[PDB]
Order: sequence, then structure tokens, then C-alpha cells
Amino acid sequence: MADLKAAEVEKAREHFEIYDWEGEGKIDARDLGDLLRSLDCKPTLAMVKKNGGSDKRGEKKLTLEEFLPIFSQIKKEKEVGTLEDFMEGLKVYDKAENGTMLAAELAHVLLSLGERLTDIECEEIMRVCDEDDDGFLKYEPFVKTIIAGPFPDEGK
Amino acid sequence: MADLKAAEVEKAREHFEIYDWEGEGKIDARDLGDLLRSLDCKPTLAMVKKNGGSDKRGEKKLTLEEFLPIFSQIKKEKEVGTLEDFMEGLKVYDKAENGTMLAAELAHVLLSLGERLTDIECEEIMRVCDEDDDGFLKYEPFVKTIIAGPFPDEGK
Amino acid sequence: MAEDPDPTEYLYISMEQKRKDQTKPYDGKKMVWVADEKEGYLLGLIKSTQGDICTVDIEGQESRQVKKDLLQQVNPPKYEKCEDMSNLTYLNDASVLHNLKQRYYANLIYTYSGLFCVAINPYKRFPIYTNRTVQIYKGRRRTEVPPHLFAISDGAYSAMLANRENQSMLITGESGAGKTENTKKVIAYYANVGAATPKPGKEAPTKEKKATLEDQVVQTNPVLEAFGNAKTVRNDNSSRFGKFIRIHFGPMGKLAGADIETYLLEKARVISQQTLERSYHIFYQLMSGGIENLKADLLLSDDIYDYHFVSQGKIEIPGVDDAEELRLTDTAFDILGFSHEYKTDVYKITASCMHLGEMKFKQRPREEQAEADGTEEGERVAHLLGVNAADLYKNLVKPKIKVGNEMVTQGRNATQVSYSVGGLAKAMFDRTFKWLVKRLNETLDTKQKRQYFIGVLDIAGFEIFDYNGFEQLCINFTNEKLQQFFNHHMFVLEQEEYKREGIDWVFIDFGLDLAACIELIEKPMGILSILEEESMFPKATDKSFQDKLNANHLGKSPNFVKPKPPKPGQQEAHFSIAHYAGTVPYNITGWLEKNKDPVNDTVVDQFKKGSNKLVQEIFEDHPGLGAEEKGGGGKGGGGRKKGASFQTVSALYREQLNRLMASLHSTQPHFVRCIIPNELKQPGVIDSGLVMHQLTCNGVLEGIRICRKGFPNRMVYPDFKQRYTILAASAVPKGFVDAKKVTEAVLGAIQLDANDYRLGNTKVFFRAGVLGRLEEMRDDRLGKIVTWLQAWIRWYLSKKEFKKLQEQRVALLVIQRNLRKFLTLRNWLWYKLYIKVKPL
Amino acid sequence: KEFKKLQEQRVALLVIQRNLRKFLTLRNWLWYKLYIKVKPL
Amino acid sequence: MGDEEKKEKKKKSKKKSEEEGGDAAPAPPPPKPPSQKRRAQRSGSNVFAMFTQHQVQEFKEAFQLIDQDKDGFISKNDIRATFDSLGRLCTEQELDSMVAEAPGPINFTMFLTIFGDRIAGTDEEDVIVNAFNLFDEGEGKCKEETLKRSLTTWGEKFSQDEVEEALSEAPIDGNGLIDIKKFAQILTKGAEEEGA
Repeated sequence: MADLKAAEVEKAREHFEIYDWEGEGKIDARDLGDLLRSLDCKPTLAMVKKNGGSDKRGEKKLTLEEFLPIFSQIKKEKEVGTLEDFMEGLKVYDKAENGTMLAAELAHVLLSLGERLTDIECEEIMRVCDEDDDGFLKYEPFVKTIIAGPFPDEGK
Repeated sequence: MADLKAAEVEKAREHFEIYDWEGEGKIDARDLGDLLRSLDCKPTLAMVKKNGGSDKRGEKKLTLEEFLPIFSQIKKEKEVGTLEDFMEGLKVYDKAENGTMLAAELAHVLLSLGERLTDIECEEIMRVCDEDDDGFLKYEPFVKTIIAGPFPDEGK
Repeated sequence: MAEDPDPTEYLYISMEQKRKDQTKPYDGKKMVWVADEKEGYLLGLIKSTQGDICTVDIEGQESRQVKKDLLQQVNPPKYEKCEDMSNLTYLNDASVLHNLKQRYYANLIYTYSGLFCVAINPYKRFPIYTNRTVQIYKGRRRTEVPPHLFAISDGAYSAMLANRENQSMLITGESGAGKTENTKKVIAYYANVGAATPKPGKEAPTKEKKATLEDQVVQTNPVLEAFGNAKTVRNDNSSRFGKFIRIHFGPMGKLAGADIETYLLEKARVISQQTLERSYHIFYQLMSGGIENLKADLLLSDDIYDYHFVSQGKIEIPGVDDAEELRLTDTAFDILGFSHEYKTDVYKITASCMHLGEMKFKQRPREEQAEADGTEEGERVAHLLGVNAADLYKNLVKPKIKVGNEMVTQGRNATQVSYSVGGLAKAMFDRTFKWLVKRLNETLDTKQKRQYFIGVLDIAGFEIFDYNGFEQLCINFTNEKLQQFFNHHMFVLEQEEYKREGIDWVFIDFGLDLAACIELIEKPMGILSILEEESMFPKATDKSFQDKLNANHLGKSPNFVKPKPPKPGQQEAHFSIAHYAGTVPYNITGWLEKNKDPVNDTVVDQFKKGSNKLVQEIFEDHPGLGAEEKGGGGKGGGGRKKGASFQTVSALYREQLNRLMASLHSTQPHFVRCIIPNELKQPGVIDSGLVMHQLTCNGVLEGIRICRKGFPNRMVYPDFKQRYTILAASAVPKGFVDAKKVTEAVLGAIQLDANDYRLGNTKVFFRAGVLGRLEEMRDDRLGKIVTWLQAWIRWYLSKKEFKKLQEQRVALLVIQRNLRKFLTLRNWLWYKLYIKVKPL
Repeated sequence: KEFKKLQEQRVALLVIQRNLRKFLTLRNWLWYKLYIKVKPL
Repeated sequence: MGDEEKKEKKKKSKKKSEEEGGDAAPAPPPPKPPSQKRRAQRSGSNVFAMFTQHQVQEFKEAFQLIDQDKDGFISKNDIRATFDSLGRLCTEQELDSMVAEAPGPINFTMFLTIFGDRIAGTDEEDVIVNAFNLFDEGEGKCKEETLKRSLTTWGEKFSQDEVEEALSEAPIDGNGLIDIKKFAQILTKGAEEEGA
């Protein structure tokens, strides 16, 4: 958890600034989805659609000034999650005794649990090693490129 | 083909500037035949003389106006892609019809009868067709290969 | 969840019992199954036991003194309202019988019988079209995936993809199971493993747009079915012929294509009919189904009994039309990439094989020779070939019979004349179909993915009528060899694979022979037959046929019914040969005339010939099949070899027959033993008498003795460790290691009950029951870490595949930091460029 | 097939004809060439 | 960051080298962690000799703006002020560039370590592909003509003169000026036209 504090406001400004590109400070409706996810409220797709979001093309533009009186509600009941949990979890599957993961196999176990993986996301889990021999991930560089985000900004 | 088309005139105005090395017009006598061959009309040297044209160097030369009655006589007669005496003109050493004739009598009969052309082309009528060791080489596919053509239509 | 899978596709169980440890103390004994004298097994009670002898009464109303081993102790609730029937270890006919009855009651059709399954096939189709299906057969639980043929195909794909060496799935059966109807559900697993590219706006829908290879692999089975399938009334949708299908699977399991050859085809189901045989399915399709365009040109009626080789209406089996089945197949040409031309040209030749029927005893003269007073009848044949009514009505009436090698005729009366009209049709239909598969096979040689296959062998048809053709006989001489791959895989290759893997099992092989006198090499098989290799000439005796049969087929075959010959003239002798199905009274004559041909090579061959040569390619390239080397002599063709040979394509089919059989011999078994449930081919009806009979010939005792440890689920031990998820640790693996007695710890760590596991360090092996439903409850329990990976994969996808909000932004801001001052920053204090500047 | 080599020559003939005129025009209007050798300053 | 915000954190971010007066504020907000400063300034350190050349004349071309006096040692901000507006061509914002190519007053004596401090400067050496490259969706090197593009369509807005000038003044290598050369600009490849 956490209440309204300077650190969260920064987290939200940072994700938002990635999510634009126009340089106009406007993000579309759908991007509310993954902003909130990155903030570690752990929403479901229901929570997104509740906030007039979308899993389709945008409909309208949001400024941060709209987004934040949504967000200060969202924070209540959340877990910021640990990292070490996903490592321990994904060590369970092995394929060399080294924490290595065939791509199809890693999509499938997610599919068949939880709220259940969509057609598209199993293609994304698969995407890395697509259509060759299938196709081995490793748990540590997997989790890490996901959480870090692929270029939140770099100095190189 | 069996009649002049409007695009074969539009093709021939373009290809007029090729024939005269200046980029003007005046159809060269060998390039008389190259224009009829890039418009689906492929007479013999004895059919050329009937239309009153040319297909080889040293023969009459004409202008594009003068080319239209010559071009129109081939359309009324054979060789615009019609079938008769092509793959109907081959075989007489076999009283069997298996769609085959002898290898030896499919490369020195075009050289001992016919208008007589290159030994390399005598080797293409043998190459397009199947080979067996029973002495049976087909005659009927090399002709259909010509129906397929570089361009079935108007060359460019 | 609540420990039952969620219906979407039909026939999913909703359980009462759980196949877990409770069921184990139930086993026998009070009631047992005694054998009826009228065929079948029914339920008896032991009234008194005199030691090793017993007196077990029957509901037949007999009292019978029986011997221990015969009376099967009653099968416990492990096969009542469970997904299970994989755990079978119970012997003889009855064990299986009870359990399949209770399978219908349990809302299912196909079930495991160990590794060597039993399939009870009525044919029904669950929707495949849903975006629901392409998650379900994209791998899920062992009861989200039902114990239908999709399961085995999961555990083949999972097997193959873990251990990196090849498998097969080999279906046997008899007339009363339509092999092909089964195979399309194997393919429907494969074809719906697919997923599609991300949508840019985060759209979950997509898929049913991918992919023409999967589509192709399906579609070919309707094309193959319309020509080769006819029907019976014991076997609705009877494939009477033989096809070998190698299906190829990708990295992700996605179908890559199918190299499909064809073995034989009938020339005896359209030369005349036996009572309650229907001719080839396509005729009726074409007739009922036809659009107004083709109806005009092809000159078709939708009325029957205006023919004689096309008689018998619709036969009731679910999910088959003739009319709607036309549109399916017409599309199935379109999809293959076949030519829009060649469809109608082929239809013209196809539809004359209807038209031909109703002609007999045409000695009425027009020209001082046997022709006919008919017109319309033969004009509707005539136009579609080109040749006129006279070419037709001359050449029908009698064959030019090679006698010595010269040409004579016989006197032929009404029936004789009838049978010779049917000749012209069967030569056309065989020869078109034979061109036809092979030119469609070319296009299906694209792979472009991993080179792993399963080869599915479908050689069916058998038939039990007073007359079957010589064509069907050569098909059933393969059927014998199928029962030998059973022997070779049920004893041998099953436990060779168990040994390699190091899975537990005492390695014991029992004796059983169902044939062993046949060789899987050409040269023995092509001493046979004198009704082949000398029949085209009148030197062929039916006597020597049987003699050469009795050496090569009989010695190690047991269910083989001997030839007793009627010594006068030409045989009406009967024999029969081993198969899972009964005794066949054969008629031996007429086999003669068919390879002296009732309507010759020559007569057919000239419809093949063209007039622009485009016509020719459609049927031939030019050596043989419509063009002729001439002369008398030779076997086979066509007109190689040589001339009017009078066809003997059955000998050519020794050669090739070696080539199909031997590779398939060496492949490691998945098996489906397709049993006739009932004749009407309908869910909730099964006959005891049929199944009792099929299983005694399919050596059911032996067939459970090895398969008492049957495993037809085989996956990855990591994968299954991961589906339960293990967050407790004291000593619990996360390692890729043995499951011998280790599977009890990675279950029991956090919750779960355990009843089924087996050793594995590459492939892990399961049987049905305990796994699946407990893994649906892990959807309900697993909150937290699992579902937050899933939300994180949503955040992954969305960030990458927006396509402009991705890594575009970081670059664009640094790009800007230069753009604000681009005039300044592209130089410095000292201008150093004097090298290559547009004016400087 | 060879007429293809000649078909791209139809526009090329129009370029050499203007260029031959410019072979004499720029020889009355020189100081329009100068390229690397040893003479530049 | 809302509409209004990204106006403010041009002027407020401003993480060196970006702390410059601008064209209408300097660079568009880098995201909240200060990783990207390194692409705001790169700096090396090789000194190159003065009077070794005969394109050495160049220092006399710059001179007047950076040496009002005839033996220099003028005021210390005047390099940071005037040279911005027409020295190494027009439009001011050369503040931190100038304070990082001169380490105090520039004159003919001091010239060794400005010629040298060119190679330290801002966005000099420390060559890296990814910086501009990741724009065009990581597909091919990201050069001149796509930067011009971006300035009229997306991103924060700045004075259009500088860009049209900069394209025209290009040397041309044929794929324009890649990210490599955008850094490595000190060693080969510069500008044309007015100034310094």
C-alpha cells in the first residue's frame, strides 16, 4: 500500500511521460490501464473499464489533471508486490536445472490459471523465441526486462 | 489474338522511338520483326513476304503507318498463338502416340527439314520434356512452354 | 469451478465420483460377467463355488459350470462418473464392455483403454469455430481437454516437444467404424493450438484468420471422403479404400501440412450393387446439393432409380447431409489452391458414373451391331465426354478380350451386358481419383517449420456380403498387416519405449499371433496372384490362386477360414482371412473379367486425350493414363505398360505397399482400436454382441497385460510442477528430476490429493483421474503472484505493441534536445569541415 | 526478351541527342568544367 | 505530466546540458529519474595543438565575439552571451556549450584548451547507437530528415529557422548525419553559411 505521498506522484508523472509522445502532455484513454499497472495497484481489466478506459483504440485524450482524482481512489487496497516472489515462483519450472523455460510452456500455465491469458498475451510471452524450435527463456532476464520496462529512459 | 487491339497501337508508338537511334521513328527491317514479336505475331520468313513486311536485316523498311496493314495480315492468318502444325507438325517415326517420339529424331529433323535453326534450340526441345531410358522423349510440352511465354501478352 | 469442467464444446463430463484412493478397495467380487451363447457379456451371480470350478447363472436363463479365469469380477466405480478409464487392468471382453456403456451415461464418447485406446464412434461435431476452442486446445487441464482424441494429441505434442524424438498415432478398425471421422478430431486439436499477433489497441479478439496450412490439413479429409467414402448401413460413412496421412507439427504445435498419399480404390461399388450398399458419397452430394448452373450443364436429376449403380437414399447418421457436404468439398478444392477449371472437368467425368446405370441388353441394331434404342440416357453421358451417343452405345456391350493376345468376344446376355456398362464407370473413377490426390499432394509439401510428424494410417473397409470385389481383398491383405503392427507395438515397441525412458514395469512379453505368414516386403506379396499376373489372358485358373494363398497367408494366421473349392469350372468358392470382423462368404468369379477389363484401357484413354493439350495435364503427363505405347502384354496402366494391358494396378501396389508399411513399423505407438459400438451410429446405443465379438479377435486379455500400466498422457514434469505452483519450501524440489515417488511431495506440499503418477526425467507420464479438476481449483485459489505475472504480461504487451508510445519517446526527447539548437550544435568553435561540403 | 534492353534505350536516345548539341555549346561557353587532376588552384 | 506541466519542466528540466535559455524554453522534460543527463551532455578529453594547421585561421573567424579587446581577457560571460546568437551560426541557447568549450576567457594563448575542450564540450564522443536510433521503431539509423520531420509533427516546439538552415548546411554523406556523427561531429562534419 501507500496513501497520497510525493513519491507516488513522481511514479505517476514518470509513467505518463513515457506514455505520451506528442509532446503535448496528452495520453489516450487506454493508457490509464497500463499506467495504473506500472504504479503497482494491480488492477484488473474491469477496474480499467470502470475508469472509462479501453482495450481498443482511444476515444478521447486525458491530461494528468483528469487522471489523478481517479488514481487517488485506485490506491486503496493494493499490494506493491515483491520481486523475489516471481523468481521463486518461476524457479518451479526448469528445463536444464537452471531455471530455463520453454516459451510455449510458459504461456500455457498462465493461460489455464487466474483470470486467464488472452490469445494476444500468450503470443507476446511466446514472441521472443517465436517460430523456430521453441525456444528457451531464463527466469532472471525474463522478470527483469518486464519490471524495468524496455527503455523508461537510459543514459546510453 | 485474332484482331488488332487498341493497346497494340499505343505500344507501337512507344516502341517507334526505339528503332530509330535518335529517339524519333523509322522501323529497322530486323526490328520490324521484333515489333511484331512484341505484339504477339510471329510469322515465318515466307509468311512475312505475304504480309509484305520484314523480320531480318536488308529487307524493306517502313514507318509505323505502313506497319498497320502488314500487322493486320498476320492476324487473319496463323501465328498469333493459334495451334496447327506446331506440336501437330512433329512425329512420323512413331506409329504409336504416347505423346513421345525418338530422341535422335527430335534434334536432327529440325536440322534436315525445317527453316533450320541453331543446335542449342534443338537441344531445348529435348530439354523441356521428360527423359527415360526407353528412348521416349515427349514433343508436346516444349510447345506449351511457348504458350506460357515470357509474356503471353504484349511484350514490354 | 467446483471440480467439473465447464461445458462449451459438447460432451464434457459433470462428475459424481473422483478417481482417487477411495475407489481402490472396491474390486469385484460377488457379481461377475458370464458369456452369453447369443454373443455378449451379461451379469451373473456365483450361486455355489466348487473350488476352481463355479456355477454362474446368466440372464439368458442357463446355469453353467465355469472355470476361474473366464468370469470377470465386476469393474469398480473407477469407471462410473469419472474421466478415467486409463486405469484399466481388468481382463477379457466384459471389462471393457460395462465401462463403455457407463461412458455414454457419463456424457462422453472416446476413452483411454491404457495407451491402446478404445474408440466408440457415432460421429458428432463440437463447435471448433469459437475463440474459446483456440485456448482449449492450446493446452489446458486433462478434463478441460476431454479424454476424447484431443487428449492423446496434447500428450503426443507435449511428449514430442520434451524428448525431441518421434511418435506416431496409428488407428485400426473394421467395417462399423469410419476411421476418418476420428482423424479430423486429432487434426482439430492440432489446427486450434494456434494464436495470432497482438492487436495494437490491446484487443483480445483475433484468431480464425490463421492459418491456411491448418485449414489445408482439415479440408483434404472432405475431398478424400467424397471420392473414397461411400456408406453401408453397418458403417455409415464407410471409407472403403486406403489413405496414408502424415501430419507435420511446428514449434508451437501448429500444423505445417500433410503429405497424403492414396493406396487403392474400389472398382466394385459402382459396377453393380449389393443390397444395402450405397455408391460413392460424392454422387448424391452432386445431385442434391447442385447449383442451377452445374445442374444444367452436367444434366443432373435429384431422382434415384433412374440409374442402377446409384440406388439407396440417405442413411441416418448425425451430422451428415449430401447437400451441405457438396459445399464443404467445393470449398475444400478452393482452399487447396486447385484450379477453378479442373473442378468442372472432373465433375463432368464424375457425373457420367451415375448416368451410366440402367443400361442392359442392348442388342437392338441401328448399324448391324449391338447398340440401343435409348437416346437421352446416353446423351447425358455423351456430351460430358465429347464423344457422341453412338461411340458410347457401341463400345459398352462387350469387351475385346485378349485370348492368346488377339481379340475375341464372348456371347454376353442382359446381366453380362449390365456389368460391362459399369466397367466404363469404374475405370474412369479410379483413374481420376489416382491422378487427383497426387496433384493435390504437391501443394501440401510446404512445411517451413519443424520437421516432426505423426503418421496416421487409415486403411479401412472390409465388408461382409455374398460378393465383395478383388479390390477390397487386396485392401484386407493390408488389414492383416495392421493387426501385425498391433502385435508389434502392444508387446514389443510399447515396452522398448518403457525401457528407454526407464519407467517402471516388469518387462514381460506374452505370445500371440494373428498372422505372421505375411512379410512386409514386396517380393513374397508379388508371387501373388494368378488373377493378376496372368489375368489379361485366359491362362488364369482360380485353382492356383488359392494354392498360392495357402502358403503365403496361412501358417501363422489363425482366424483364417480355409478355401473349400467347387471342383467344376470356375470357383464360387469361399474363404476368409483374419481380421477383427467376421467371416466373409466370397464370390471368386468376375475377378477375372475385371482385369481383362469389362471396358478396356483404350476406350477410356481417348476421353483423356485433348485438342489444346491442357485437357491432357488434367489426367496424365504423357507416358501412361490416356496415352499409350501400344501392343498387347504387360501389367498395369493406363498405357504404360503396355498398350491395352488390361489394368493390374494391384501389382504396382505391392511395390508401394512395402514403402508405406516398413517405415510405420519402426515408429513408437499411440494406438486407437476402433470398435463398432452399434450399427445405427448414434449416441446412447451400444451393442454388447458386436463389441464382444470385435474384442475376442483383437486379443483383449494380452492387450490389457502390458497396458495395465497404460499412459496416454505424457507431458513435462516442470510444466505440471508449475501448474500447481509451489511456494512452500523445506526440501521441496524446484529441480528437473525424477517423479518415481517425488510426485507425491510436489503435490502434497500445499493441499492436493494424489492417486496417479509415474517416473520421468524427460517425459513425465500420467493417467487420467486425479490431476485435471484439482488444477481448475488452482484457478480459484491462485490469486497473488500468478495473476500479477498475468497483469504484468498485460503491461508488457501494451508497452511494446502500441507502436508509438514504446521506445519512441525516449529517443524523441533527446532528438528534441538537439532540434532546439540544431543550427548551433552541428558545429562548434572551430569549423573543421573543408572536406566535402556543397559549396565550400 | 532482348527488346527489353532496347525498351529502356527509348528514353536514353532522347538524352544523348541533347548532349551532343551541348558538346559544342559548352565549347563556346567554357568554364563549366574543372574536376580533379593536377591543374586546379 | 499534464499539458501545462511539460511547458514548465522544459524551463525546470534543465538538467545539464539543458540549462540554457532556449528558443522558447530549452529541452522537453526527461522522465523523473536523471539517467538521460548523459545524453544531454557527453564529454571526452583529447587536447589538440594550435598553429599546426593552416585551417587555424578559423580561431580569427570566431575571435571578435569572444575577444572584444585586441589582446582579449574580456568579461567572462560574454562568451556565454554573444557567441550564442550568430557565432557557430544563429539563435541563442549556447550557454552551457560555451561554458564547457571555454574554461574562462578565450584568446590565442588559451586556444589549445578550447580546441581541446571542443572534444569535451556537449554531446562530444562517448558514441552510442541507441540514443536517436530508438525513434523509427529501432529500424535503421536515425538521421537529419526524420528530425526535421519530428519537429513539425510531434515533440515540444522550437524555432523552425534553425532546422531548415541545418539541413541545407549538411555536408551530405548520403544517409545524412547519423547519431554517431551527431556526437562525433567534432571529428569531421560541421556546417556552412553565415558566422562564426
